[PDB]
Amino acid sequence: GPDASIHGSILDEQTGELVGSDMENGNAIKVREHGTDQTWYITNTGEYRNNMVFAATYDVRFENGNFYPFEVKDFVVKSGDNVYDFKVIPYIRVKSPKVEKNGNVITATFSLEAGKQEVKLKEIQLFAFSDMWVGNNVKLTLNGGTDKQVFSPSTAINSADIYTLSIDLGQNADVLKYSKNYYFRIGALADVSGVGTVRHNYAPVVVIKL
Ligand SMILES: [Cl-]
Ligand SMILES: [Cl-]
Repeated sequence: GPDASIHGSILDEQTGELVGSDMENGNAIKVREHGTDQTWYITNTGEYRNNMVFAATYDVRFENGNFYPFEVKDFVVKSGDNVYDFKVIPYIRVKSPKVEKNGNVITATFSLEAGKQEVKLKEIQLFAFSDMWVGNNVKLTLNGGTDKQVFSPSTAINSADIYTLSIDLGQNADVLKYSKNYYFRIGALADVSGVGTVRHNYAPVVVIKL
């Protein structure tokens, strides 16, 4: 049986902050044992944990995520516990994120920073859910259209620009119920080439009691 365990974090190479995604249909650790390819899944915060791994040498691969792809060759998993943080370049960084309730409206304000100059902006969205696993993969269907904006053609990222997204609670009382706790998460979807399928970048989850 398995003789090892491994845990660690997906970290921004520049800021050292956790890089969040969606556990399902988001970032993933693809590994190949030396000598059939398995996947190690990552919680939404960017922290990962696996208590069922075999002590061996691997090739690690990152693809179709929300950060620039790369490989880690000759990755040794020792017998027992192992710790390893991966340093990445997200396509987009959400800056100064703020999510607050004013009256009967949830308002998100933020700025964006490109991971590389070539990165453009395709979408922005204020995701909402009844639990902390909120994201593009775990979300409520909302009315009004102000919770999401699509840029076609994809637009330039300028750090000085202030973006605003809104959710009207009265127009969404069916899924955002009065007196209950909800988790809101700012997401930004980049437009990038050679990197396969681009996934959303996120700001940390904000819990609000309605
Ligand atoms: Cl650059
Ligand atoms: Cl609740």
